[PDB]
Amino acid sequence: ALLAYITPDYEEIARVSVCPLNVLTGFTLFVEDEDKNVNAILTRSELEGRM
Amino acid sequence: PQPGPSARMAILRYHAKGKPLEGDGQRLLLKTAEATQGWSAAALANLMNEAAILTVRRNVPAISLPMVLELVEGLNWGEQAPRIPDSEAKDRLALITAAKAVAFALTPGLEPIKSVTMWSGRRGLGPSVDFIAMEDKAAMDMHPEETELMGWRTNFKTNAAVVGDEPLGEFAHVAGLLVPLYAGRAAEVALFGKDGASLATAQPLADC
Amino acid sequence: QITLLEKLQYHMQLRSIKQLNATDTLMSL
Repeated sequence: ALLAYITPDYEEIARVSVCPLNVLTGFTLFVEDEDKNVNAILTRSELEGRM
Repeated sequence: PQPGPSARMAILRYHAKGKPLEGDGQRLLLKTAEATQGWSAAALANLMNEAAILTVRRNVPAISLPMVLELVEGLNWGEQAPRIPDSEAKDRLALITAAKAVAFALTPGLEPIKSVTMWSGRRGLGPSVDFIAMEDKAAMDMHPEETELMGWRTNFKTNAAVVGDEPLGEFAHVAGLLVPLYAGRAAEVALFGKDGASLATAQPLADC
Repeated sequence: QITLLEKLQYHMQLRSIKQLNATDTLMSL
């Protein structure tokens, strides 16, 4: 979540759950926006930030 | 959908009217609702009916829990099946099952063992090591994924295996499963030799 | 592997037994 927050042009964090209802799982969600990228052009800086 | 646990309780409580239940009927309905998962309402009605059709040839004044579990096993597994006849190979199978059970109990990070049996029902099955189920994990309130929690838990004890302050990793936790699977072959090799190795202990080696 | 659907179903079955005796919005993820 910290690297997704400080990485530029990344998706906004929706919810960070660590064992939410005593279920052994953990996830960091992101909002699924329909604007911006979609599929137009994938910059190498964007791909490196995602990686 | 199929009746759940509470629906099972309601259906068995309704269909138990007019029948004599031995002792506290609430405990009997609790056990026969825990032990009839997946059953339909007509199946529960039949199981309740068939119990009262019994206690006539056997001349029992009331319906009891062992007989209820007998019909519960019967209506979904068929014949009660006979036990394995006594022989030297039967003693070897008992030794193999005992070694497998001992290594299962000595494996850190495993669920508690319910019962180890030599006699089972059905046709193609023999001795077995049955672990605790939901109806057992309920009473001793425990996480459903307690087996997954057994890696990082410290200073606990399950069966005959203790875990101290150092937790077991995922690698050591899953690699500890190889010893119960190898113990069946190891018992025969240690007690009899290479020629004592049999086909009884060959299936776990292929999953190791 | 055992999926989150199976894990939540397992949790639900345990809870249902705890309702039988002694008498959740994660599927999307």
